[PDB]
Amino acid sequence: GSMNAGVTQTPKFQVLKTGQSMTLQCAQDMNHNSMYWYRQDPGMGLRLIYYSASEGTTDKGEVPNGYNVSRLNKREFSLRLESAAPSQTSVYFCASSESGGYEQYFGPGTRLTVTEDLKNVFPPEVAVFEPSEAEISHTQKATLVCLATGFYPDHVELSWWVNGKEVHSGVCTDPQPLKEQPALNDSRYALSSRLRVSATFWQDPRNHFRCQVQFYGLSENDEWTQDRAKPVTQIVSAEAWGRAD
Amino acid sequence: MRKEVEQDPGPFNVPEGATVAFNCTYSNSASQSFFWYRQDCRKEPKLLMSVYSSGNEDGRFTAQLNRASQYISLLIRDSKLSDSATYLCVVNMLRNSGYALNFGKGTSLLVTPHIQNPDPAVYQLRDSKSSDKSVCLFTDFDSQTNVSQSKDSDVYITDKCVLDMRSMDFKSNSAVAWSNKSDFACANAFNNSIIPEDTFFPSP
Amino acid sequence: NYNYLYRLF
Amino acid sequence: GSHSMRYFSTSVSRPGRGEPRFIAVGYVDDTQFVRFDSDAASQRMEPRAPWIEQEGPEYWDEETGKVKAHSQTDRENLRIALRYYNQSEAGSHTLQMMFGCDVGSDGRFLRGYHQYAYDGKDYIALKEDLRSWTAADMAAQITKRKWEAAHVAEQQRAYLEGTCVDGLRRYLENGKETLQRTDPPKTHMTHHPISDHEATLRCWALGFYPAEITLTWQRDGEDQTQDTELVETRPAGDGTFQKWAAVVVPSGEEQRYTCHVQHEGLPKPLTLRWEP
Amino acid sequence: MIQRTPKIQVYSRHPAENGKSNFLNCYVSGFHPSDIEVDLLKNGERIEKVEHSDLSFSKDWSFYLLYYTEFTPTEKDEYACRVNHVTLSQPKIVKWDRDM
Repeated sequence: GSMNAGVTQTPKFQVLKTGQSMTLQCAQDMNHNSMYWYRQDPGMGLRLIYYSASEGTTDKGEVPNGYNVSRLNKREFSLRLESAAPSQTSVYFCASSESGGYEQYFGPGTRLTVTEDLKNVFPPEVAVFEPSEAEISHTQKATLVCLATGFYPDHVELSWWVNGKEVHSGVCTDPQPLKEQPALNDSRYALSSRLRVSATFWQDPRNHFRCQVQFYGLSENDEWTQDRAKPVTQIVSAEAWGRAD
Repeated sequence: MRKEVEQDPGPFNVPEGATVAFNCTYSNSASQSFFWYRQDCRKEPKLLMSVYSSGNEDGRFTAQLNRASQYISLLIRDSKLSDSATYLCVVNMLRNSGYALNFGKGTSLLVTPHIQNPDPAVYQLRDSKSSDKSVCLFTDFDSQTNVSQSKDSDVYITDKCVLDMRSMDFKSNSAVAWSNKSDFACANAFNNSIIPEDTFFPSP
Repeated sequence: NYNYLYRLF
Repeated sequence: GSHSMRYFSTSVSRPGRGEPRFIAVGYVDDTQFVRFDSDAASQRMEPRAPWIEQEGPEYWDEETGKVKAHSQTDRENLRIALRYYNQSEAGSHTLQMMFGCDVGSDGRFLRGYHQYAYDGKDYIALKEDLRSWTAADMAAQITKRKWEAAHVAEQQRAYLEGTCVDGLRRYLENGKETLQRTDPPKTHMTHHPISDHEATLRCWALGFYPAEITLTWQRDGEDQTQDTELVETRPAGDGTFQKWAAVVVPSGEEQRYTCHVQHEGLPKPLTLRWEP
Repeated sequence: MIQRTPKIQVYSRHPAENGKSNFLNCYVSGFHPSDIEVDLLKNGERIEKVEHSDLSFSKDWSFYLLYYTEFTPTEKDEYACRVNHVTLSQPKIVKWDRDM
């Protein structure tokens, strides 16, 4: 079906010191006139920041404070945070439509997080937990569990790799990460996934498994003063071979 | 919260193959266009279909607009696990100067498969040589059974999860529980949720 | 009461 | 008596010296009440009849919003038009738009309207049934197919059978004093002697509302059209109308001529003669 | 763009009496496009403050306008209304015949 690749946002993930400025970008190849910058926060849904009905003009939406846009051209519409604030941590969606009031086509969206200090960023720790003996014997099936934990922000994608190719059948990953301290803001997050396979398959020691977790942290242009290793964007993974009876 | 588009939210658990009907109520009488949008968790909104007065059929999907009573309906026949997602009611109408699109908070659907041969069990998985965590797995349980968050902060229990071993055409519910906290045992965990009295509890 | 006109040729 | 409401837009491209000039005006029957001018200092829908001032700020805001938005919509169609017709960008062009509804004596929806005209020629139009369209040329055939697949007719049908009539009704009642009134024509007749055995008898009809009036010039119990000089009805500017039809008449035959004035505000059709 | 030539009628709001206040009306109709210059002359001199109606049209799509001004007609005074249009080679002047 329609890949709606017409609208393109960049970046997909960002993290910021409350002080820092930042600009999200958006582009529509569909030759629409009107482009929009939305902001989806849980329990309030989509709220419009700014929009641009024509190639030349822009106007404020429901919440344009801390934000400024510029419709540089027919195709491009930039959202700019002059001085980030914890408050501005949301998911940001951009979208275009033929003209105002027409069905809107949306970009993939961009996950942005603002923190009093970058020292609060941590990459995930991925560990794999091998099937239960109890399980393989009762059900003739082995469930592997993968635990990505202590990561901040919650910017992660988690894949399962069986013998060098990514799998999707037998997998089920949490739809959403967990606040380890739901009370505290700046709480680190935790993800959990499970791959399941026929016991026969898992007992075969030629079969190799990896839980891969992409993380979106800092870039070497950013500054790190903490003794800990700089929490840059990276793929943490855990590994496991088959083991027979 | 003040909203020109109101949509009863809250998960709507419905069995697979079952019919689901959703409704949305718009205030502003001067609404001109009407739409349904499907948004998958952690993803972007996609136009599902525009809703017209004359009626709009599209196979499984059917949707009407009642200008008179100011409500729109979406109805999904033979619901499928695949169409588990949040449905957003969207109406355009004159904001300031310029016709604009108002989005509902959205109602979230959860289609669930009926487990032919359930086998409620709570297994304890082998430790990662370098992780101090007891990790608990509750699987193969009746789709009706629903897990509840832990009383202890130190115990982390992840919600239910439907996986499909398409290879052998088998589907299984599963929920995972991990703590490092002493006094945490697999039999212990999930006692905070109402689990089948049948649940199998071995000592590996 | 003016019309809610927004469509393009 | 059947009443009607019409709004009339007028977009004019002035290339290389600003966005087109957009001038929309609304009438109930033959009385105008609002207007909007893309260039005037208000940048708001301004009242014109005494009675529409009655409307609250909500009305003015929403009305201003609708018409401003229309102004954009047509400013863009003015561009779309050029492409569809392979015309130059340096030429000045005119996109007039009209929409409205009729109400019966009862106040029931009688008939709706919606039609566009590029450079003073039927472009597209909504049919009597408010369900299909009538496109002028191969150009509008494009816009037609666009609007068919968007169910635009339905959208408009909803406005016409709804908001449009609701407003027409409210207005007729709000300004009942003015709009349902029927000013009768204050008719006289004067002598204009010309050359020999000839004169001009000008049948006057002054300060009447509405503008629907018919003048007949009958001599000797016989209707005469050949020597009749009837000007198209004209405004007074005070909210009334005017019309005159003269006849060239032979010297002494003045008392043999009668003028027949029919109007809604009269009990019965009037008859006039030369009164020396 | 296919053009159309304006019709002119000059007259007063009420039948004219020398010394009695009145309003001077020039009414252009059936013309296209919208752009039109229109002045009111007190014996070939442009009148300072003259108002105009809101640009509106007929089923013909032909535009119409009323230009008007508060005045007091006199026996000697001869008023006219000067119209310039694209369609016109040079302005068309139309004097107020107080019997027309």
